Amino acid sequence: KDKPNQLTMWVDGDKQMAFYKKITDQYTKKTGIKVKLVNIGQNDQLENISLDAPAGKGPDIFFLAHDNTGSAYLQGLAAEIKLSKDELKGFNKQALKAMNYDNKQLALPAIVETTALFYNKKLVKNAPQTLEEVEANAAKLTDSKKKQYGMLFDAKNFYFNYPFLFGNDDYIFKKNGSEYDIHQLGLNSKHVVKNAERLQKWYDKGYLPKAATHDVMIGLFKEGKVGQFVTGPWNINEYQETFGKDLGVTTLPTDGGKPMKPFLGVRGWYLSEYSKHKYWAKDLMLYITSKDTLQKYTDEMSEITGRVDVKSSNPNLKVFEKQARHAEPMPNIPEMRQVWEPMGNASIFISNGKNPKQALDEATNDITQNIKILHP
Repeated sequence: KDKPNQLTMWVDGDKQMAFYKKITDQYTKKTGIKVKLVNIGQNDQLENISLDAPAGKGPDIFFLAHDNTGSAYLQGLAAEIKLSKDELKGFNKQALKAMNYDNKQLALPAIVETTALFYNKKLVKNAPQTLEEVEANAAKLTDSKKKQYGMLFDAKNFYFNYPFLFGNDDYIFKKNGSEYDIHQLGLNSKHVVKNAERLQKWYDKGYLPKAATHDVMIGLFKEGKVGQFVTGPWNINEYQETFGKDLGVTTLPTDGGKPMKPFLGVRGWYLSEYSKHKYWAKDLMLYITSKDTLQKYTDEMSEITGRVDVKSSNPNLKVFEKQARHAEPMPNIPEMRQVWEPMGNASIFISNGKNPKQALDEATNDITQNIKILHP
């Protein structure tokens, strides 16, 4: 626990690098440890650290999307972070799980992301509480003529249709706590099929258009033609600009049970196994993931963070803060990469009238087969 002269961190982008410079300048004034910052996109940090780490010219702490947690660990790049309860206090419990593999905490969440339900108050006056209300608004507002839709979401994309397909008991890979069994898939369970048949019914009834893509849906919502729209927080400022006080945002509704859980995507800091100063590297991660820091972060970037004690002053983003506390992390294991395309294909097929059970069965067999190939 004897201080180094410098700690190096890899930051994702010029915007964030400017933000963390300010933050780390203060870290230096407090500890007297200089901090070198290096701008390296998160889509390139694993591959780079894979090379630079062994050469001794790697970072102490680096930044990745949580989907990579398993790979970073299996490769011997990401080191376990031992934390106290007081250190964990304040963090989103689920974001932490998203960064927990092989029963080890491997990162601290900085940014979180989920969808939520936007609504145009000129068409839907009250925030829908149940999926039945959402459907009911669909039945009322959807009209061939006006090119108006009661509800929308990119149902061909598994990322967006997940909460509509999977409730509490359902799963992608069977969970044994915070770990996943890769040989036990739940994509074609009685209940997912049943929900998939419901999805098919919405297409049949004209609620979801087969021709539109997520980008088209964004455009239609902005034209004031869409009552309700499940999507991410990415275009929030342009919806505010367009709708002002007529922009409603609420968490996803209940679906016959607990509130629906969308996927949770987390990005945060990992500790290099090749750090020669793990103790202080951690001291730095903790400083940069503090209430004080991430609060300044949310204010200045308009993104939801990995802390439940950080609060956006934007009431629309406050809804996403809540949503982020009731969400399911995208499985953080290498094998998950094999699920996206087949389920996507399944979804496309359902949209086109294919028997949903067959579609989910096909996807399941294909995922099983593909995992056996790329993950012997």
